[PDB]
Amino acid sequence: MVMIDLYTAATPNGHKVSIALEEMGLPYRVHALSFDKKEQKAPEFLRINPNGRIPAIVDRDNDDFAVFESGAILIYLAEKTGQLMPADVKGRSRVIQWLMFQMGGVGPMQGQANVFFRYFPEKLQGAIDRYQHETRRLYEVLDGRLGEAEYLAGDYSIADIATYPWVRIHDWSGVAVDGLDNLQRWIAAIEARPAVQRGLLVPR
Amino acid sequence: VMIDLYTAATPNGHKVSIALEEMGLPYRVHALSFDKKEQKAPEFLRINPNGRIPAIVDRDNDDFAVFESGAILIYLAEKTGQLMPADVKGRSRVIQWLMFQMGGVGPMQGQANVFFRYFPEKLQGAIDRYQHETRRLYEVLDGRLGEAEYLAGDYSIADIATYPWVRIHDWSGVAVDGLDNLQRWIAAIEARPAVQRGLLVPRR
Ligand SMILES: N[C@@H](CCC(=O)N[C@@H](CS)C(=O)NCC(=O)O)C(=O)O
Ligand SMILES: N[C@@H](CCC(=O)N[C@@H](CS)C(=O)NCC(=O)O)C(=O)O
Repeated sequence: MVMIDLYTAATPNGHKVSIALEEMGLPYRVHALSFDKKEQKAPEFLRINPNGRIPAIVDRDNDDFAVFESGAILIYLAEKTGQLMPADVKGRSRVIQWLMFQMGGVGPMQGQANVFFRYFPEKLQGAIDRYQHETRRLYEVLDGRLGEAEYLAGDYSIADIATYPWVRIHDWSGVAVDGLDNLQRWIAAIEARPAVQRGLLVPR
Repeated sequence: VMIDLYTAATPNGHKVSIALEEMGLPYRVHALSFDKKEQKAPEFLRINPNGRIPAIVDRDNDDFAVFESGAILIYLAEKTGQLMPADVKGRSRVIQWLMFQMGGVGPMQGQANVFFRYFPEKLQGAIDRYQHETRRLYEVLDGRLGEAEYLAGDYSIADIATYPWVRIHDWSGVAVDGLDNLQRWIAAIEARPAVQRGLLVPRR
């Protein structure tokens, strides 16, 4: 009955969802897409995510309902299981606020830092600085919030799960966390979770 | 009024003023002047630690603050029962297309604006990257809009999030030509009285 099909790859956005699945204890199976062979752009996959990116899930127990966008998947799974997002109005909204901060801010900006720092054909220092500086500013917003609360929305939630896999690779992006003591505490706490350790290994 | 709206005349601010106008919620406008750096003032950072607009304070809910346009939209829809279905699949479709906007259209078209209009040096590579990526996202929107009248089926907060960005495509240097479904959707939304009102907030 219960089964999530997960279409993913070893990237921060993929790890968001595998971490969530491991935390929640939901049965799932992994379809690891090869970017090398453009499998994320194949017609059969566009039927599931028209954007042709990972992650996406198909919920086999819900008439093979497709969900794309890591943040939407996290919300779907949290509502499905009642875990990792409070049911009350304020608690729920706080989670969604920090989740949106990740989806609109941390992920896209740090991703562009990766692009210009590591992947772009030509070296453009102006673009590199823009994104590394913007990522660092966002990290400072997180650090400030984590001075008032143990996790972003209070208790650990899908907002922390969305954000951690990006912060985790800050060195790859060329962004330092020096001086960010609250963020560092949070990094240490999350990386110690067994579900997080298991989720980071998917796909293998 | 029940809602205090902190905003400025940008696509992200227009998402929320459009939403409030569609829903018939009374609100008070606080137009922040970036010229005087009002969005970096400590009193505003208490509401949105990221120091950006839009943000709201819901007077009807113990002065609860909500930041991030996408989170504000979900909050308002849940408060009013408007512009997002109650059922599992219907709700999720809205959230998926909302996340597509928040993580994709907004950030990518915003970077196109930066390199095309605002960056201290002309970097044709960067301009091309974000204009091409924006066009690619528009084509995905166009495809979906062949399957349904609006992004999630019925008109919803997912359309309200996406329209203020598509509306300014020319500023970003990106064409909608050849995208007949997207063009149908642009025309249908621009014809809505509440959209016309929301786009005028705040006044000069
Ligand atoms: N906002 C989306 C972004 C997903 C995304 O950027 N996925 C990347 C890998 S981390 C991808 O599939 N890239 C392959 C491609 O664009 O061809 C989400 O969070 O799910
Ligand atoms: N993802 C955020 C983006 C907010 C955002 O970037 N707002 C801009 C105006 S559209 C802003 O406040 N910029 C002023 C600044 O960056 O200082 C949201 O949708 O609320």
